[PDB]
Order: sequence, then C-alpha cells, then structure tokens
Amino acid sequence: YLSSVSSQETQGGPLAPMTGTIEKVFVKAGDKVKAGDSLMVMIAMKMEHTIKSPKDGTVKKVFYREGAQANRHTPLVEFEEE
Amino acid sequence: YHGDSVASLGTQPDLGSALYQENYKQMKALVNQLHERVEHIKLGGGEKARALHISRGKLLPRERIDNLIDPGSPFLELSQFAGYQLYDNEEVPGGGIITGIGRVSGVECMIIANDATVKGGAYYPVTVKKQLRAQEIAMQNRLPCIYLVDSGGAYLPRQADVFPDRDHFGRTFYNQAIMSSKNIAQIAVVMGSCTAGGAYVPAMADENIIVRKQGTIGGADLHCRKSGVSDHWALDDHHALHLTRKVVRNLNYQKKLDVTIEPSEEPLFPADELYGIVGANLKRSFDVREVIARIVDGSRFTEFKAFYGDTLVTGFARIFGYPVGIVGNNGVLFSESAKKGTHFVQLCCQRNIPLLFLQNITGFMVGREYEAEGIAKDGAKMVAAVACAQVPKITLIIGGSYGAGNYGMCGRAYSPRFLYIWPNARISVMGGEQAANVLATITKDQRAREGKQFSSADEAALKEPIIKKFEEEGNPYYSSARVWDDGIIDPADTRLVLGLSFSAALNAPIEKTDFGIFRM
Amino acid sequence: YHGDSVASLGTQPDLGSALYQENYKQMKALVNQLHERVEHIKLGGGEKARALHISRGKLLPRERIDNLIDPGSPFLELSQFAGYQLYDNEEVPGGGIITGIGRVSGVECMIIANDATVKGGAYYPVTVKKQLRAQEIAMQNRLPCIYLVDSGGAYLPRQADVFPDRDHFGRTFYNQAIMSSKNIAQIAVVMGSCTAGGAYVPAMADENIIVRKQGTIFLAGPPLVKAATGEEVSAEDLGGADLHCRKSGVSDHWALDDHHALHLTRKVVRNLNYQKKLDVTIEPSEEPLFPADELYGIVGANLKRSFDVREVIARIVDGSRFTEFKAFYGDTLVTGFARIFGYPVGIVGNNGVLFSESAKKGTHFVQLCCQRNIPLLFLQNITGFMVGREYEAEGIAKDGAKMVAAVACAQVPKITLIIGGSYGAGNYGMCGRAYSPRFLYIWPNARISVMGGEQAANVLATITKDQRAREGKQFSSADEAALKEPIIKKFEEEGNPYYSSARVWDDGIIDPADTRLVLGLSFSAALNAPIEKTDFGIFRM
Amino acid sequence: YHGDSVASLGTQPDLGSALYQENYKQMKALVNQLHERVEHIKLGGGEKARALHISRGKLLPRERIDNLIDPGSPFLELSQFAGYQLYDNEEVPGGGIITGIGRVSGVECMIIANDATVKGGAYYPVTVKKQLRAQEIAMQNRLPCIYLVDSGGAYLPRQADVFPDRDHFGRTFYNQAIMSSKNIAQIAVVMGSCTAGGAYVPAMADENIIVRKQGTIGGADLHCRKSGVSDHWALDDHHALHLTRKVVRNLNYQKKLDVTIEPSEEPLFPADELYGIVGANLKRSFDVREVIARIVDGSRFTEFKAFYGDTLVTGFARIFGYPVGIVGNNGVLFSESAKKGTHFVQLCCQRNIPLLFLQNITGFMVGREYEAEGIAKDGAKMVAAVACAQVPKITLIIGGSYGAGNYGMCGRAYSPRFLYIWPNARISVMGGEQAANVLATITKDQRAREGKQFSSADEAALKEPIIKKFEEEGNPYYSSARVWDDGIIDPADTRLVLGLSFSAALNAPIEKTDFGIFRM
Amino acid sequence: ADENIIVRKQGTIFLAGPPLVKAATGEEVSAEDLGGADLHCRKSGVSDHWALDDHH
Amino acid sequence: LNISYTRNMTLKDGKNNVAIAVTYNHDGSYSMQIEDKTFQVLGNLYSEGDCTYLKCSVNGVASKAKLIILENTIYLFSKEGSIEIDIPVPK
Ligand SMILES: CC(C)=CC(=O)SCCNC(=O)CCNC(=O)[C@H](O)C(C)(C)COP(=O)(O)OP(=O)(O)OC[C@@H]1O[C@H](n2cnc3c(N)ncnc32)[C@@H](O)[C@@H]1OP(=O)(O)O
Ligand SMILES: CC(C)=CC(=O)SCCNC(=O)CCNC(=O)[C@H](O)C(C)(C)COP(=O)(O)OP(=O)(O)OC[C@@H]1O[C@H](n2cnc3c(N)ncnc32)[C@@H](O)[C@@H]1OP(=O)(O)O
Ligand SMILES: CC(C)=CC(=O)SCCNC(=O)CCNC(=O)[C@H](O)C(C)(C)COP(=O)(O)OP(=O)(O)OC[C@@H]1O[C@H](n2cnc3c(N)ncnc32)[C@@H](O)[C@@H]1OP(=O)(O)O
Ligand SMILES: O=CCCCC[C@@H]1SC[C@@H]2NC(=O)N[C@@H]21
Ligand SMILES: O=CCCCC[C@@H]1SC[C@@H]2NC(=O)N[C@@H]21
Repeated sequence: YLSSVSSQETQGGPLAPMTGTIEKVFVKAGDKVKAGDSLMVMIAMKMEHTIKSPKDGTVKKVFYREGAQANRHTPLVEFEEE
Repeated sequence: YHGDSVASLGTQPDLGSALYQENYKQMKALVNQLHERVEHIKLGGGEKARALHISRGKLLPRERIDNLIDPGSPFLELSQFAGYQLYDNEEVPGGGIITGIGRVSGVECMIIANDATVKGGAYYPVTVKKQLRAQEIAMQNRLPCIYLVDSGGAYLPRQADVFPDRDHFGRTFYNQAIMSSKNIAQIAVVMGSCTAGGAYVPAMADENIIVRKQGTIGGADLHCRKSGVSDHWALDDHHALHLTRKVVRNLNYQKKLDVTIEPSEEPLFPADELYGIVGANLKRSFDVREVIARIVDGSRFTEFKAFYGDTLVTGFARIFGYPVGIVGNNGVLFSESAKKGTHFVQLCCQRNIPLLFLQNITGFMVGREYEAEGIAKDGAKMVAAVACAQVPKITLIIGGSYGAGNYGMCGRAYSPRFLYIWPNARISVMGGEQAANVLATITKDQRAREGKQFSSADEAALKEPIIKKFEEEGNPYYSSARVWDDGIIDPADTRLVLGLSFSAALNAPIEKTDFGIFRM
Repeated sequence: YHGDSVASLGTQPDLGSALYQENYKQMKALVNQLHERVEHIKLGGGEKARALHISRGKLLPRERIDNLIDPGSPFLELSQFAGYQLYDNEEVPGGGIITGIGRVSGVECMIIANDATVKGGAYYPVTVKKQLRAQEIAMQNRLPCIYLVDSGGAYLPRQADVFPDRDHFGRTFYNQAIMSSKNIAQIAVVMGSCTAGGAYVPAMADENIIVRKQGTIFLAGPPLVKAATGEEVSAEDLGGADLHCRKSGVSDHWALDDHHALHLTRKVVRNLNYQKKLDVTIEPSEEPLFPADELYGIVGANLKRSFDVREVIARIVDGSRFTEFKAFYGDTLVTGFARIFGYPVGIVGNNGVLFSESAKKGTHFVQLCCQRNIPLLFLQNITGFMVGREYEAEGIAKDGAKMVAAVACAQVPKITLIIGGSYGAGNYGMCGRAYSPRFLYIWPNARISVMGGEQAANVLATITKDQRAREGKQFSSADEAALKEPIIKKFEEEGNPYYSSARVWDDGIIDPADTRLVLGLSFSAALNAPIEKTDFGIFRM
Repeated sequence: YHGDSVASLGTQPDLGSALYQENYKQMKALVNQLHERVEHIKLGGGEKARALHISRGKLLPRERIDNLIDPGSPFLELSQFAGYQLYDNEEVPGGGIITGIGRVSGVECMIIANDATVKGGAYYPVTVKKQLRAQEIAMQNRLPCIYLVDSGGAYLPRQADVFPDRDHFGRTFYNQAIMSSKNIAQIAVVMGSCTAGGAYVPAMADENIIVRKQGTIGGADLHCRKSGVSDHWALDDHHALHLTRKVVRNLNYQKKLDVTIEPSEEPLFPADELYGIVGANLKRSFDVREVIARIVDGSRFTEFKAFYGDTLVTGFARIFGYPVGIVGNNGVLFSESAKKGTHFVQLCCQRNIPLLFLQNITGFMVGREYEAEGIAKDGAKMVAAVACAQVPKITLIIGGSYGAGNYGMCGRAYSPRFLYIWPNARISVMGGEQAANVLATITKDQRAREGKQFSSADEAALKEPIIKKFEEEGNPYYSSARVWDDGIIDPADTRLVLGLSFSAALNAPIEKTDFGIFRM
Repeated sequence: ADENIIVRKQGTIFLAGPPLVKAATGEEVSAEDLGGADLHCRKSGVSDHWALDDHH
Repeated sequence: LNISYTRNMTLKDGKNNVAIAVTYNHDGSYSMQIEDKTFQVLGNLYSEGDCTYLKCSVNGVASKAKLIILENTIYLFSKEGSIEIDIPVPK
C-alpha cells in the first residue's frame, strides 16, 4: 500500500461526466484508439471536459453525436469485445 | 509511535510539454504585472507630497512601519490594491491607508497607518472600508491595534457615502471602544497633525503617544501639558516608535495555543511549478491535489472519502506544524460532493481544526434529475454547515468562483478570517456568456406574451454589452480595488501567506460550534 | 406607597401666536406630502403588473400580510421609502420588498415579503440592504422570521452591487443559518416561482410551505438550465409543489392556494412553543396630558429656531410625568426617567450645543441606565455652528469621546429618533445609525449630514486659498463665491429626509403625531430579548 | 389570536362491518384476560400469609399505599406483572414489591413498598430489577422516593444472581445516596421488621420513620431511644403514614413547568372504538392516525411532511394541555421515513417539546437497491438522533416491534422515560418464521462447503422448534414478567396513562440537546 | 462510527445478509453486490476509507 | 404607518355572497363600503347576564340587538327583526 500499488487497481467503463452538450467527437464508428486518446469533448457547465479512452481496443460504436444531450453517467463510446 | 511511513502526495510535472511552457509563460506575465503595479502603488502619493512630508521632518508611513516592527520580522500587508482605479480621475494609492499584521515586541499586532501624502490623509469611502476590515480582523483574532494617525478627516466630496452609513466612519470609533472592553489593546500614536475632529481616535485609545511639534490633536503643548489627552510625550517619530514598542512590551500578554503542534517540514516539490500547473486559462482543468502537495508540510495528505463525490477534495494536513482541514474544488459540485463536504466540516468543527478552502468552483449542477434529488437541499445544508462553523476559516480563490458555489465554499459573505485570490481568478454571479443567453430569453418570451416581436439582431446586440461588462467586473484588480478579497497574492508565496495567516489567527481561542437544523 | 402625587411636565402652547400658526402650517404641508408619497408607493409596481399578478390567481403582497397577521393587530412597516428615486430611471416602490413587525398567533414576528410586481421580484441592491436590515433587527430582538418568497433572483444588471461583498446577498443565507442555530424560528412560504437565489431560502428554513401550482422551487430556472447545459424542461416538472412534497422532500407542507398557505403559516407559528417574558417592571399605562398634534406648531419646519425638547417629552410620555436628572448642570442636554406604555425608559434629548458638562452628564446617565437595565431613548436635535465658530472645541473632544464610548458599550435596548438636525460627531454621540440602535426614526423636517452646507462651503474655500497661496497661485475672490453656491445646493439635496430614507439608513419617516404609538410598538418588540450585562471600556479620567 | 378554526383528525368507523366486530371481540377477550390476571396478582401472596400479616397488627401494602397518597388521587402502578411465571414453581405476585407514582401532600412521589406476604419480603432478582427501575425513573424525573420497608433481605437461593452484579442489589443503596446528593428527597418508613441487614436502607435515607413495635432497624426501643437511627417514632401504621405525609409537606418544593400550557379538551371520538380499529391480528394493518385522533386533545393534529415517507407519521398535538411530538409507524421503514423522522426529532429537540413514539414496526426494508441508497445509513442517523435527544421520551408499543426498528423508534435500550405495551404486542429479534428460514439456510450451506449432506426433512424439523419458541418469547406477558416494558395497559386507558406519565416527567427541567456527527 | 475503514474484498456491509434478504423478501443477491468495499466507497458512501487488506 | 388599513371580508346573505370593504379609522370607528354605498359604523359589546348585546350606530342611527355567533352563522336578534348571516367556510 505504501508503493501506491492499490492506486493502480482502478478501472471503469466510459461514461458521461454530467448532463450537457457534446461539442465534437474524436472517435468514428470503427477506429483503433489507444487508452487516453480523446473520444469526445463535452460542455455541460462553465467548464469543458475531454473524454479519454478507457482502453486501447477499437471503438464499436458512437452513441451520441454533436449537438446532442448526454445524460449523466451514460455510455458514449462502445468498445468492441477483445 | 510516530515513525510509521506515510505516502506523500504530488507528482513531478512534465517540463518539456508545451502546455506547461504556455501556462508558465502566462502566469509569469501576470505575476510580473502584479509586481510592477505593487511597486508603483508603494511609490506613494506623489513626489511633491513626499518632498513636503519629508521637509516637515516626519517619516514616510512605510518607514514608520519598518521602524515599528521587530527587526527582520515579516510584514503581512493587506489590501494593497484598494482604490486601484476605483474613482474616475482621482488616484488613491493603497486607499490612502496602510494596514497589516506584524510582530511588535514579540507580539502579533494589527497596524493601521494613514498616508498623509494622499489627499492630506483625507478618508475616502474605500479608506473607511479598509480600516473597518482591518479592525474586524483584529477583533476576530484578538490582536492589539496600533493606529499611527496622520489624518485630514473625512473627504468632503462623497460625504454622504462615508459619514452617515452604519458601516461608514462611525463604526471605526465603535470598534475601538468594543475592542477595549474585550481587553484587546488599543494604542494610538499621533505622528501627524489631526487638523479635523480626529482627536477622538487618540482619546478613545487606551494609550496615546503624541509628537512634540508635528502632533496636534488645538496645540501639542496645550494637550501635552494641559489637556492631558496625551499619556506620552515624544520628541520625534523615532522616539514615538520606541515608546510604542515599550508600551506594547508592557501589555502583559502571552500567546497560548489550543491545537497540537508538530515539527515543520518543507513541501517535497518547488512552488514555482504552480505557474505551469495552473496557467492562466480557466477553461482547462488542473488537479487541486498538485496545489495541495506544493503547499503542505512534507507533501503529506490524508484524503477523506476519496472515491465518493470525487469532484470535491477533502483531507487533513499540516502547515508549519498547524493541523488544517483542506477543502478544494476539482469540478462541478454535486449532491455527493455537498454531503461529503458537510461531513468533513462537521468532523473538523468537532475536533477543533482550522479549515482551508481552495475555490475553483464553476457553479452548482443544474438539471431536472438533479432538482429531483435535492441538489439545492444539499447545497444549503453544506452552506449552513460552513456558516455555523466556529473554527478559523481561510479561503483562497485559485480560479473561478461563480453562483452559489462561492457561498458554499466559504465566500466573503461567510466571514472567513482571511480571503486571498491568485492573479488568474474571475468572480461574478454567473459566467458572462451564459448570463447573456438568460437575459435575451426572458425579454423574447415577455414580448411573445404581450404580442410584441423581438428581433434576432436586437437580442444578439443586447448580449454583447453583457459579455464585455461581466469580464471587466470579474477581473481580480476590480475586486481588490473594492475591499472584497483582501490582497491578490503571488502563487509562489501561498505557503508563506497561509502560514502567517494561521499563526495570526491562532491567537484567539477556539469556541464550541453550534449547528442549526440539518435538513435531512 | 404608589399614591405619591408628582408634578407633570409640559405647558399649554399659545395657539393665537403667529409663530405657532406658521409652524403648524409648514408641518401640516410636510405631513400631507409624506402621506401622499406613501400612498403612491403603496399603489405597487404598476397596473399591468398587478393585473397579471391577480390573473395568475395570487394575492397581492399587502393582502398576504393583512391575512397573515392577527385580525385588527397593528402592523409596523419599516423603510417604506427605500429606493425612492435611488436609481435614475427605474422606479422601485418600497425597494421591491415589504418588511415589518406584526403579531401572528399572539407572537410578534418579522415578516419579509417580496413584491413580484416590481421587476418580477428581482433583487436590487437596496432590496438586499433592506432585507439584511430586517434580518438584523429580528436577530437582535429574537423575533421569528417569516419569508413570503416570490422573487426572480438577483437583478442581472448591477450584479456587482448585489452578489460579491459581505453585506451582499449571501449574508441573507448566513443570517438565516445563524438565527436558526440560535433557536430563532425561520419559516419560508413559497408563494410563487423562485429562482437560484430564491430556492436556497426555503432550503435553509426550518419549515416550508409551498403552494400547489404557483409555488415552484428550482435551483436553476428553465432559461437558466438551458443556458448552463442546454436542457429543456417545464417549470412545474423542474420544480413544483407536488414534486418537492413527494419525491425531493424539500417542501414541508402542501398548500392549495394563498389563503391555505397563510392559514398553515399561522398554525405553524402557533406550534412554536414560545412564551414572551419581561425583565423590566411594568405599571399601568396612562395617556399624555397634552394632544400630540400640537407638536406641529411647537416644532415647525425651520431648523434655525429652537424649541424646548421638554414639550416633545411631555407629549409622548405616560401621564406627562418626567423625573429630570441633573437639571441645572449642562442644561443643553436633557436627561431623566419616564414610562411609555408602562415600560421604563431613559430619555436623552438635545436642547442646544453640546459642551463638556453635557457630555459628562450624558455619560453619567448612560451608566445609571445600563446599571439599572433600563431602555434608552435618544432624541437628536444637533445645532449648526452659525452661533459659535469654534468655542475652543478641543475641550469638547476630550469629553465627547467619553459619551461616544459609553453609548457604544451600552447593552440595553437603544432607540434613536431624529427630530431635527444631526451633524458632525453629535450624531455619533447621540446613538447614531453606526452605533446599532434597535430602531431609528426621523421626522419629516430632519436634516442629516457631516456639517451644514454654509459651514462646509466656507471650509472648502479657505483650504483651497491657503494651499494656492503656498503654491504661489492667486486664488480668485470670485472663485470662492463660485465654489460656495453649488456646495450649498448639494448639501441641501443630500440632507433631505427622503434622500436618507431612500438609502436604508434611518429606517422610515414617521408622522410626529404617531411618535408615541411607534415608540410603544418598537419597545414592545424589542423587549422580547433578555437584557444582558453591560461591560465598559477604559473611561478616560 | 388562538381562535383560528383547525381541521380535526379521525373518522367514524363502520360498526356494522364484520371486521370491526371480530377485532372488537378479540380485543375485549384480551382485555378481560388481562383484568382477571391483574385481579389475581392483586390478591397478594396468599391467604395464610395475609392472615398472619393482619394478625401481627400491620397493614397490607396496598392499604398502606392507599392511606399514604392524597384522597382520591389516581395511582400509576408500574410493572404489575413482574415475575409472572418467571420461575418454574415459585409464585411471586407482582415481583414481591409494589412501585408506582402518586401525589403525597400535593407532590408527585415515587413509592416503593415491599410485600411481606411474598416469601417474607425476600428479594428475588426480579424484585431487585423492579426496584432499580423505579429508582431510575425517580432519578430521571427528579421525584422524591418513599420506601415503605418490610424486607426479609436477599433470597438465599439464586444469591449469585442478586448480591454480586453491578446492576444487582448494591445499586439500590448507590442510587439512594446519589439522589440525596442531587437534592431529590429520600424518605424511609420502617413499617415492618428488618430482620436482615436492610438497616442500611433507613440509615441512608434522609428521614426515617419506624413503628414502635413492628418496626425493627436490633430493637425498635434500642434504635429509637439509643441508636438514634430513628428520626421519628410512630405508634402504628396509620401514625407512620401521617408522619410521612407531614414530612413530605415539609420538603419546601414547588413544581414549575417550562413548556407552554393550554386548556385541556377531550378527544372527539370514544376510546373504546380502538378495540375494533386495532383488533388482535398483527397481519392486518390499521391507520395510526385513528389511534392519534382518539388520544389527543380535541383530535387536533398538525402533520409534518405528510406526503414524504408516508409510512411514518409525525406531527404536533397536545395531551392535557402539554405540547407533544408524535412519531408513529404506518408501515415498513424506508430511507425517506428515516430522514423525515430525523428532521422531526431535530425540530422537537430544538423547540424543547416532549416526544411520543407509537411502535407498530415490522423491521427495516432490505434489498440490494435499498442497500445501495444507504438504508442502513438512514437507520443509523435516526437511531443516533433518537439516542442523543434530551427531551422527555415516552414509547408505547401498539403492535409488533422487531429488528432495528425497535431501536429506531426509541426502544427500551434508549432510555425512554416510560414504556408501555398493549395486549396484542409481540417483541422479538425477528419474526419466528423468518428466523426459521435463515437458520436452515446457514446450516445447509455449511454442510455443502464441508461435503456434508443436509436432509430436507431435518431442515424442516429444525425450523419447527424455532417457530414455537419465538411465539412464546414474544408474548406480552413474557416481556412484562421481566421488567422490560413496564406494564401492559388497557387501550381504553391510554390517554389517561400518557397524561399521568407526562405530568410526572415534566417535574425535571428540560436540558439542551447535543448531537453527534450526522453522517450525511 | 465517525470514521470507517473497509477492506476491499473481505469487508462487506449489508443491513441484511443474502440469506436474511431471501427470508424477508425472497430476493437473491450476491454478498459482494449487496454489500462491498467498492460499492460502499463509491455509490452508497457509507465507507470512509478503502483498504486493500488487513495490514493496509 | 401613513396609511389606512382596509379589510376585505365576504359575508353570505341568503344564497348570494356579499363583499364588504372595512376601513379601520384612527378614531376607532369603521367605514364600510358595500357596493357603491358607504356607512360609518361604531359600537361596542356589553354583556347583560349571560347574553351578549351589540350597541352600534350606523350612519348616525343607533340600535341594540342580541348577538349570537354559532358555527359559521351570525344571529342578530332585535324587536324590529331577526337576521341570520353565514360566514363562508374556507375550502
Ligand atoms: C470625523 C467627522 C465626524 C468630521 C470631520 O472629520 S470634518 C474634517 C474636515 N477636514 C479638515 O478640517 C482638514 C483640513 N486640512 C488641513 O487643514 C490640512 O491641509 C491637512 C491637515 C489635511 C494637512 O495637509 P497640508 O495642509 O499639509 O497639505 P495639503 O496639500 O493642503 O493637503 C492636501 C490638500 O487637502 C485637500 N483636501 C481635500 N479634501 C480634504 C479633506 N477632507 N480634509 C483635508 N484636506 C482635504 C486636497 O484636495 C489638497 O491637495 P490637492 O488635492 O489640491 O492636491
Ligand atoms: C442567488 C445567485 C447566487 C444567483 C442568481 O440568483 S442568478 C438569477 C437569474 N434570474 C433568473 O433566472 C430569473 C429569470 N426570470 C424569470 O424567469 C421570470 O421572468 C420571473 C421568475 C422573474 C417571473 O417574472 P415573469 O416572467 O412572470 O414576468 P416578467 O415581466 O418577465 O418579469 C419582469 C421581467 O424580468 C426582467 N428582469 C430583469 N432583471 C431580472 C432578473 N435579475 N431576474 C429576472 N428577471 C429579470 C425585467 O426587466 C422584465 O420586465 P421589464 O423590466 O422588461 O418590464
Ligand atoms: C443485603 C445483604 C448484603 C445481605 C442480606 O440481606 S442477608 C439476609 C438474610 N435474611 C434474613 O436473615 C431474614 C430471615 N427471615 C426472618 O427472620 C423472618 O422470617 C422474616 C423477617 C422474613 C419475617 O417472616 P416471618 O418469620 O414472619 O414468616 P415466614 O413465614 O417465616 O416468612 C417466609 C419464610 O421465609 C423463608 N425465606 C426464604 N428465603 C428467605 C430470605 N432470603 N430471607 C428470609 N426468609 C426467607 C420462606 O421460604 C419462608 O416461608 P415458606 O417459603 O416456607 O412458605
Ligand atoms: O459559473 C457558471 C455558473 C454559475 C451560475 C450558475 C447558476 S447561477 C446561481 C446558481 N447557483 C450555482 O452555483 N449555479 C447556478
Ligand atoms: O419483523 C420482521 C423482522 C424484520 C426485521 C429484522 C431485522 S431488521 C433489519 C434486518 N433485516 C431483516 O430482514 N431482518 C433484520
């Protein structure tokens, strides 16, 4: 626990930070993106949020499109199973 | 056993990254601008006024403060930018008065000195507000007040603003009497002519020191030998300051601490990296944990409820050996964040631990589902918790502060012991661009109700003035011209400023905290 | 033995004297002007706004207050003239809010109601100041607070004067939380659609009452939600009585309409379990021996003439009985003991210029009153310096401060009434607005400023001439005259009672004929809180 | 203005409905059974013992209590069923002691009288527990204690149970001394022979009264004329009671009330309809609002948060002119109900209003979604809010009381001033059938883990003993045989019992309430 | 408790266990899902600290 | 303060509602405006035995009658006649 090992063991599926508008999407219907690559940028409040790839696998589908409303904690990028 | 090894916060930033370079450049430019403006303000009222003041044999106010305090002791000046462009054509460097906290004879005291070079020491409304703020700080922290006096009295222009109001120039005397009743010492040195009826300020003081010839509470000889108003007779400025030091030494006061103390350790990372980490653009987001790691002793932080309401950061740390509870913003506030903040504030109040707020708030989350789950309810109980807290509270605004988020994170209206802002901060009721959309919609709807037609071009034209006005009001200098926000601070000096502020605030004992109804 | 016959103050004025007739005429004109202006202010925001408000099924705020309080009980409205010509082109009748003290279920409570007809209930800076003053009064007197919330939040223009500072909008929530923590009940009645600022008020209140359809509590309105996040939602769905009562749980009571909400509020106040207890002794009340309307002739409207304050005292005290203290020492100041509606009071009035003896006598009387726990009443009539240019005022400074401190440190209830001029440090000495009196009132003929316009004009001309002489610039004699005429006009306009009442200073203006009733109501309200011990600072000498 | 017309609670039940008739029949049978059992208990120790006691010239304990209290004043006996079938073959009517609250010389006092006919006044463990409970009630309510004494001392059988424990027979003396220190009066009348070392009970009492010949503290003549232990000498029982009344009259005590009072008004509906409304079957559910409407002054009730968490009923009413906050159960407890109860308890504590709990609880809602929303968290904070409350709390169990719901609704463990149960109540850790399923599953799983096989018939056979045992333990008489639950009460007398209890409990002043951390 | 520490996997806080939940309402749920360190730390918020094992 | 309080009350006479505007004068009398007509009313309640009587003057005309207020009905008994007025019940 001192070496921060438990800090690394944390993972979760992509989700919308809050309810707001999706300004643009960096992930197409089928694309290969490494983890950390931006998927979409969302502006629900005064700030702006960029979504990073939770995993390096190819994106299966894009649930939302620009100008649409994404509810809180809702999936945006579907990742193909590996 | 205190030897158990504890993990330390913070990480080494990437210096080679272009984002770091750009943020560092912007922050360095802002800090240089602030430093040059502070230098110009420190210059004083003017060359001719300074020449006349020196020709009269008096000492300049900054020289007076330097000679008064202990040798080499740091001085914490407050509201250096008061009156900066506040009035259209009149320049009031520093508001015409100088206030700060320094150590005199080993005792921390609040010093209020009039700058005779600025309008002959006349009191502008901003000067009265600054003096009232200093007196309130001293009363809250139980610090002795020292009033070097060189006043020309109320500025006759804008008399209605200063003489009549409850919070305006009559409160200065009221505070002096109340402080004396509570045993907080009040000492007045008449280093300059009191031409107006400012004679009351020394008379209400417990101890007076008046200079032989410059001092004129109307004759110094008449007052020193006959009126008796004078309790001490001083040959010149240096003698008056020496007498003031002796008087403070004869106070019979000893500072005692309630909180536990530990040896002080420096943070593990340089403070100047905050320039690159934070930058000057509010749109980008930075982890507040870096800021915490660069200002706490040894970069040791004990996070509380890390994974619940992660947009808010809370935990325990120590600054200069003083325990502190840190509450920082990492994003939009939600119900979970409000509940977590309430829980942490209750814990800190129960354990009698000072609280530190770092504001980077952008507002409260708004939505139909959020309203269904009582987001307003959580905001209110979190705000209530902050208001009812009796522990020392210090607020630092490192970024935006808008809407009810300002109230939730110990805004100026909730009486923190000190409030500071960095150069990149913007404060307003709401963001400028959003403010514009709201006004246009209400007017367009009202026209539709009455059958009037609202032109699209007219609505857009209405929005443009709102966007520009909001930016000007939000600028840090605009807020500090008024006495809101105490003083703008260099991020590299945040640790030192916080240490000095907490050391000053620990003079008063910590009282018990009583909470109102917690709306469940 | 309480029979002891006692001499009574006051004398019968000469009605036939021309001076009495002229003073009566001037005072009657002033009072008629005040009454007509108050009527126009009471009219409300406007005809179209009132029509829309009635069409929405809601009750007008004054009707709400009338139905809320006990039947026939008097209502003490505060700061009726707030915002009177304060802003250049915008009319804000009453400041957009209504505040006062009335009896609800036999309990004196402070009532704050928003006037939705004025700018849709938006909060101007004067509105915030008025609400803060009302909250401070309630906290000082330990009066339960009732909020009739119908507001559109802070006025978006002029946001800088309403949001940021300490005495700005957030102080409202701060005071609410503090008073709730101190066992002072907070009750919020959401009678209409609130906003982000309005929403927090019901949340912090101990008990909430929300109307079924008109009441809507949303932390952000539909337009605000759309601006912030681009979300569209109806007002009722986002915030409504049914939703808040059933799912969110913010609402504590559900009301069908305005009358039902007021009835529920009365019941809630009834279930407070509070009993008022008095510390001061009480005696049977007796009316004064002289009519109050003679004050018009006695005082008049000209500040240059001087009148004996003993007449005013004799026309407002029970039975016109007054026990003067130190009558022949410092006769320019009048002090003594009397009773108003059976309440003991210490009266401190001005009869001329203040001197060292007057200051010492006032300090002694204030010490006595604080020791005996007797409420204090100040009647201010400070005099201009036309009679005496300086009079070695340095002597006054040494002793004026003794009174200023004694007044500040006093903990007994203090009520200040300004019946004439109030200038210079005399305002501070006689319990000015800065020294936290429980209530402050002014008569229509009062004048307040740092100094008289004529005196100020002379001071400015002399300072400029002397500075110019050292500079070597000749100061024109014509220039001195040029500076004097504008200064006199500015001081007169600023000193007007309506100028001071437009700002929240000096609460409201009162007809002199109603002074006794106003003082009785104010003291009855202020006696709710217990009287604490008084601690004094170091009295010089 | 208190005239304001107000709507009244309650509705007229349908007498012709068969359900009402059946419920009325069952409740009437239960009440008749209770009355006959109470009569038999009141009969006393036995015929021969009573004959011997009368032959000795002494008065029977109930006659002593009747003569002691003011003429016609009601007497509130406590724990009449203590020791009912508690021991296998020994009969202990009333536990061997009599305790209650009555008015002596216009002062409410707690009376403890030993029944010499039961085992010669020897102290069974249940007797010690009953006396300790009475002493605790008196200490909490600041009521003077009067101890008519006719004790044979500790029962030598089961000596380990009574003499050694902290809560066992040594606490009786400790309580007497503490009450004297707090100025709560302690008066002892030795109306009977103290053969054992019960001499301590009069010695520790502030005032003693000893009868000439019957009373021994070892000789009455030796003690009265020489030992001096006696502060008063009485010829017989009547003289001793008269002296006790005089001594109480010389106490110099005046009762003062803190809560406001209003004129008392009777409820709008007959109390006997509660028999039909409630019945005797716990499976059926009844609206607690009927019970509230039949026991409050004028049937006036001000519901609080009516539509939020409707399974819990809270509001304000008045009983005999005493303000009260009623908290009743209308179904399963949920998160909303817990939050609403916490809010109401906070309000009542803030306003210093006595609380009344009506228990018809069946447990806490259990489920994965409920656990996700912190049902346990909401239960905990209500449990805490109830525990930290300092206002007088009275709990009445009108139905089932199981699981943590008992703790939440001011169970016996949370120190209510009084606790009563109606004849239909059942109290257990969980329902018996439910307990049965839980035990069988754990054993079957454990066998599966170790490779053992659990027969289906064996699991069912294991469940049957559990079902029968739970029912026997839950019976109201079983609980009242132990001193849990004070006394079983006739529902028709609920209003009178509550009025007497609140009048007694209002003697002590109401202190401020301090709450722990509210785990938001 | 003022402060809670729950182990990642061994620690499980449920107001009613799986067998108890089934007995009361006939609902089937795993022990970790009904009560677990991750759940209590992240969604229910009962847990105040998250620990990997006993030593931590 | 500086205003005259006017109270709007509704009284049901027979089957038709009637609205009355009552003004509380400083001198203690009341000015009631019904439809387009105004009346100056003053009086007091004095109890004889167990019966409460109302002595009042309406527009300078004085009269006495026994006053009974039972439930939401007002009973005025006098030699000239008997009057029953129903106070509306809030919903
Ligand atoms: C509390 C209550 C209840 C009441 C009161 O307090 S009522 C107080 C009445 N005040 C006096 O009675 C002091 C009158 N001053 C003097 O007697 C002197 O002046 C001194 C003592 C000020 C020393 O100053 P000095 O004489 O050594 O130098 P000077 O350059 O002349 O100083 C600057 C020049 O003063 C002009 N100036 C403008 N406004 C004021 C002002 N309000 N007071 C003084 N001076 C003012 C300035 O405009 C010009 O310079 P500028 O702006 O033209 O460049
Ligand atoms: C506390 C913190 C920390 C933050 C905040 O609080 S941020 C609050 C943001 N406010 C809102 O989000 C409310 C937006 N209003 C509305 O949603 C409605 O309007 C209502 C609810 C107000 C009802 O009013 P309504 O709709 O029934 O009638 P309307 O005539 O339209 O009412 C008057 C018209 O409002 C215009 N108007 C001007 N200034 C404002 C203003 N500040 N607020 C509202 N309206 C304003 C006025 O100029 C015009 O009339 P005029 O001047 O043209 O004649
Ligand atoms: C506090 C500390 C720290 C220590 C102590 O306190 S150590 C106390 C030691 N006790 C004595 O020293 C008193 C010894 N009694 C006697 O001196 C008398 O008896 C009297 C005074 C009790 C009057 O009673 P009595 O004499 O008038 O009538 P009796 O019928 O005889 O009364 C019933 C008969 O007493 C039998 N019996 C059974 N158990 C006891 C018991 N514990 N005490 C007394 N009697 C008991 C009962 O079984 C039988 O009747 P039964 O059950 O056979 O039908
Ligand atoms: O900074 C951008 C949004 C701030 C205002 C958003 C509205 S205004 C008041 C209300 N309370 C908040 O904190 N947010 C909303
Ligand atoms: O009366 C039925 C028993 C249900 C309560 C028993 C306790 S309460 C919380 C926990 N959950 C259960 O189902 N049983 C226990």
